[PDB]
Amino acid sequence: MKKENIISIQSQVFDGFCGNNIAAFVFRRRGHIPKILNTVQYYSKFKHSGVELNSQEVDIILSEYNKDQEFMNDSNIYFLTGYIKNAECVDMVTKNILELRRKRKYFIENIINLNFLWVCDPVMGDNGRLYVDERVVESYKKAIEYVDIITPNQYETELLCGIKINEEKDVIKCLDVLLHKGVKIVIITSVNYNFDKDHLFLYVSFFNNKNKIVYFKYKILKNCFGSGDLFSCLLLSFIVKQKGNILHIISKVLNIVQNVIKNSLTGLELNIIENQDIIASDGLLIKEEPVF
Amino acid sequence: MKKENIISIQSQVFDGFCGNNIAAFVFRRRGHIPKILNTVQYYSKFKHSGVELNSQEVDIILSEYNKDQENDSNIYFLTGYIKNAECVDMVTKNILELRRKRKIHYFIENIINLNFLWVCDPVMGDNGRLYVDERVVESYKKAIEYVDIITPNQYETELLCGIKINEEKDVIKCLDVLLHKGVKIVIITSVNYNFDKDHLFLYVSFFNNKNKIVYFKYKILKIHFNCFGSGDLFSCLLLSFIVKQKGNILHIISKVLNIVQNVIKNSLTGLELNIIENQDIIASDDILIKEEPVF
Ligand SMILES: Nc1ncnc2c1ncn2[C@@H]1O[C@H](COP(=O)(O)OP(=O)(O)NP(=O)(O)O)[C@@H](O)[C@H]1O
Ligand SMILES: Nc1ncnc2c1ncn2[C@@H]1O[C@H](COP(=O)(O)OP(=O)(O)NP(=O)(O)O)[C@@H](O)[C@H]1O
Ligand SMILES: Cc1ncc(CO)c(C=O)c1O
Ligand SMILES: Cc1ncc(CO)c(C=O)c1O
Ligand SMILES: [Mg+2]
Ligand SMILES: [Mg+2]
Ligand SMILES: [Mg+2]
Repeated sequence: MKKENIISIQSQVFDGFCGNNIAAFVFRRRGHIPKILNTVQYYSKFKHSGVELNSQEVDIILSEYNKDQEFMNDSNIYFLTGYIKNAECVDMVTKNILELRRKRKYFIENIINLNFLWVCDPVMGDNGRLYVDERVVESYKKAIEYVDIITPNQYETELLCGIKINEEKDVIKCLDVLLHKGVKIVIITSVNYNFDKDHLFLYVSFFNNKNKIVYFKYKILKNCFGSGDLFSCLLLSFIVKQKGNILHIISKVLNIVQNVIKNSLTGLELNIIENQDIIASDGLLIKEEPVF
Repeated sequence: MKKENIISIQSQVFDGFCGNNIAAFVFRRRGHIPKILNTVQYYSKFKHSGVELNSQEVDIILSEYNKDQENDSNIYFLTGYIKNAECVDMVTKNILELRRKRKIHYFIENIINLNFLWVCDPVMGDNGRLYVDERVVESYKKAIEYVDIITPNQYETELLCGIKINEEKDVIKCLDVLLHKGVKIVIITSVNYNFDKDHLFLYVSFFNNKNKIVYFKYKILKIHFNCFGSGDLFSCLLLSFIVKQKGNILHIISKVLNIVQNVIKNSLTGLELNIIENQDIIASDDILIKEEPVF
């Protein structure tokens, strides 16, 4: 039984739930022992007072991890990246993940390689507001080539694709550009259409075991931030442990997010702690809808 | 019922369990929602590669927190690993500002003030050696009078009091000193006597509801393992039981200790405590270690 290594490289906040405040606890609560790298430490998602890791500090932590991993070819390495605020750090994270892969080189374990995965949540913005540089945007575009699974929201997809999304045809072309860049699975977590405001759509795409590409929509009804962060870390925990069919995994993840969402209306944050037994669950639905 | 605020000011590591990697999860898994300020981000307890907040960056976080409370909520500080003396003073200054801004100053409710606690775990060293900036020892001595509950190991007790502990009478002098400097509850988490090599002793002291000092000890069979952080586990569990469970503090200390011993017993394998695998016992509310008086 190869040894599980999950490395989660994201934001941390003094007050609230986002980046690694969600992911570190969801992982641990589900039986995992994640390595944690905090890219920033902010007062809260709203007051970005605090401290950022510069690229050299990222490289010092990550290089030490590559030192322990060299010659130690007995483990499955799983990177989950989210909020990185400057493109040098994004470049440095990418180089370090890349240098690890070079040393150690619809079921999810034949779409991608469970010995080594990079799951990139490309936290750049939402709904017209942008948290990073146009430099960070081009850094992810250079990194997509090396990413196993990318989980942008709709806005972030527009940024990496250079394509505004107004109807489903734009989504398909968007899924297409990211896939031909080398990403193995695209999930666009939420796309909202002008003509259906009560609902939002999650799309997922990938080549099948016959070199043919496949699309699926998930229709969900509607906000508190951090749903995307919950979604991503929940996705890796299902993939690496349960394994099996990705489209089943996604429904199961959606089952948990919705059920936590249902309790975080009385506030502004998600109720990560009040619903921790839900977060630790099986995911028991919204069934895939194929797209052409 | 008032809003609970727990603020854990400790270290963070990339790999392994110490400081806030323990306390955040312990707190969260027990249904609290700690605020979290990582004082350092190191690769591991043994590889202090990484970044350390300076005292201005500590003051940025905590002063923003003080602004949002200048109310109707109980405030519980837990401080642990802090490498830098000026960062220790800035934590002290800010905790005191919060005390100043609200005119602040065996059932635990009658021993301490559950409106506002500073539980100071003054991490400085162990087994004869020191692991902090050396001026940090002076900075924790400045803080003693301001601290409600202080939980040093033996060596840190010796540092704060200026005397070496070789016999029980030395433990009592140390408990007497720290209590008379104004701490409400002193807990020396382990003492190793050159004459009882198979056991560890934990001591607790305080003034009871009659303004008489009492001293209790817990005799722990020394399990011979290779992992640290049980002190961090001890202190966050202590706070959690104090603010949720309340009641008899000596009971609270027996329960914490049992949980700690059980985690250690399922962590004889490796070099880190097996927090995750033993998270369920950690979540709990088998008593092998029990208090005895010392007089
Ligand atoms: N109003 C809503 N009601 C219920 N579920 C929702 C709602 N909005 C989002 N979700 C769920 O939350 C998931 C995350 O969607 P999304 O809004 O793209 O995350 P995000 O936070 O914007 N991405 P990021 O912050 O960059 O990591 C979706 O896949 C839905 O399952
Ligand atoms: N070898 C051991 N056998 C049994 N219990 C132990 C052992 N070491 C520690 N403990 C328990 O853990 C508690 C905390 O240990 P202690 O060594 O006093 O904390 P610390 O030294 O500040 N932190 P650490 O770095 O983990 O040693 C003690 O009070 C005991 O309950
Ligand atoms: C600090 C920080 N980290 C992560 C996210 C993504 O939810 C956000 C924005 O929602 C954020 O502000
Ligand atoms: C960073 C850090 N945090 C906590 C501790 C002790 O639990 C140590 C001691 O080894 C440490 O180095
Ligand atoms: Mg946690
Ligand atoms: Mg997303
Ligand atoms: Mg301690």
